[PDB]
Amino acid sequence: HLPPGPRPLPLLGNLLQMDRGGFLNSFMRIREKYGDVFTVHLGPRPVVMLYGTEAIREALVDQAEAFSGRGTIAVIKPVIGDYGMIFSNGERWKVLRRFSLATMRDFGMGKRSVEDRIQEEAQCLVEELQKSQGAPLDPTFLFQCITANIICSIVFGERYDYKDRQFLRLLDLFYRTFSLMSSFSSQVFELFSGFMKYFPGAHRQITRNLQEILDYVGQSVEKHRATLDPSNPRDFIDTYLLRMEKEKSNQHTEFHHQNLLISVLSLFFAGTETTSTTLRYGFLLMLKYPHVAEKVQKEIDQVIGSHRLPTLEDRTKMPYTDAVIHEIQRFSDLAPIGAPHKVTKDTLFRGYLLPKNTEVYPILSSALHDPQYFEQPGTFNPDHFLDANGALKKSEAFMPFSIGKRICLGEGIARNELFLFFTTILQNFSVSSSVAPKDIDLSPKESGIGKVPQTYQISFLARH
Ligand code: HEM
Ligand SMILES: OC[C@H]1O[C@@](CO)(O[C@H]2O[C@H](CO)[C@@H](O)[C@H](O)[C@H]2O)[C@@H](O)[C@@H]1O
Ligand SMILES: Clc1ccc(-c2cnc[nH]2)cc1
Ligand SMILES: Clc1ccc(-c2cnc[nH]2)cc1
Repeated sequence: HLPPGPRPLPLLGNLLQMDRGGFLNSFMRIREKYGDVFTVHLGPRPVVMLYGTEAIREALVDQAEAFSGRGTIAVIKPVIGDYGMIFSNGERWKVLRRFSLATMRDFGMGKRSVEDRIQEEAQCLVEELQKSQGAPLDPTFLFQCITANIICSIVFGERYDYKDRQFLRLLDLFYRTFSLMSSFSSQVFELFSGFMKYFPGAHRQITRNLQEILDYVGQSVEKHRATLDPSNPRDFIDTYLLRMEKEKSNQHTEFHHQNLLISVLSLFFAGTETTSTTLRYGFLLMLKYPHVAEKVQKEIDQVIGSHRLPTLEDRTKMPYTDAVIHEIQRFSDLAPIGAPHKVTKDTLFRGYLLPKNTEVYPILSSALHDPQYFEQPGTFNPDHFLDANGALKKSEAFMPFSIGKRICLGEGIARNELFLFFTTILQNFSVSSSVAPKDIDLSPKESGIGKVPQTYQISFLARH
């Protein structure tokens, strides 16, 4: 009945078939033995893994509803639980995703206003790197600044200065937490939290970090109440507050205080740590393959020039840069073991019966590195997204934002951020570092529920 897999042991589950290389390396080895759809017991819990573009789509697209449930990540479950639009299920999920989409669009998502804020934020970024004057720097903080300011403007109603001390702290917390979430420790914790939770570990520092961020969120929510004008909501929080007051009538409403706190935390995270991390890998990749960079700048020069601000319309006439960004996303592989799903009802899949609430991991990494769709999946090559004519070549295998009903809410804003921030930085600068291109290390610094590049230093030099 469940998909096949290695026989589990009492207590240990399938620990014996696990690998110290982490979940992804482990699952890859079990797949060779049991095929594309198989079962691994994480501690006592059966989890169905789905490998390859075809298996992943057959589930998340062809039985979209059955595979639309949300599973759990043990290490963020203490603080986050199943509140907000991301880790919720059923009517709460349906209500909060719809609410969040509608609301983000009211404050600009997919419209000229957010396009302008990204342009404005890029211009702030260029001015800051000119002040550095060649000098090598670690771009982690700035890449976080520029992406967080876009979501902050939609959620908190403001952007923050690059030297704001409380902004620095929050971004430090986000970076450290995403890495901690991605560490070998969190994976071991996913197996054995019932036992490990009593002891020191990554899981504890993650609860503390998330709680410190949640304090800031609480502060911001209170201050939103004080200045709340019911006929001009400035942002996501106000809009939520207004709906909250209106629905105090219903006792089973989803719009309560906890869903607000966690809704904001969810959006704040992931708007600080996703596009930001992708970008950071992008320029490490630009350091390793400078010929790719030059070919991007040459296309910038032809389509845009060296002075006007890039626009989203410019991307449609820039297939090569677009392909490069696709390839940066395919390679950097932000969410490898995907994100935990589960089936909402008893489900028949490839002759298997998955009982209701069975966890399901769509191994997105196996789609992004699918050999039937990409000639050399382990290598960074823009040609994976170019056809013979040099036009942008789409791929069903390209699912860095996943697919189906749970598909990333921020896909649009993330694609637009990546294009505008990437294309604007290379318009004004070229990049270099002490480290020889052949010595550039592309192995992840942490690989787990997220993928994080190695730390590096980089120089932004004006190009005459
Ligand atoms: C490169 C940037 C991003 C990537 C690669 C990305 C990727 C993903 C992935 C893989 C998921 C899980 C989908 C699944 O469960 O199957 C997800 C979910 C989600 N993302 Fe993103 N995301 C990115 C940026 C953002 C941004 C900027 C936002 C909002 C500002 C955002 C909001 C969300 C939300 C709300 C969900 C949960 C969707 C749901 O459960 O309905 N993400 N994202
Ligand atoms: O990047 C391709 C990948 O993204 C998705 C969902 O984000 O694109 C959706 O919109 C596409 C644009 O045409 C459609 O082709 C695609 O069918 C649609 O689902 C995935 O679907 C697609 O694999
Ligand atoms: Cl706690 C948390 C919240 C959101 C994400 C996310 C959404 N889309 C991409 N990453 C990751 C982790
Ligand atoms: Cl529900 C969920 C969980 C994790 C992520 C993620 C992994 N890596 C980055 N973001 C996204 C969505």
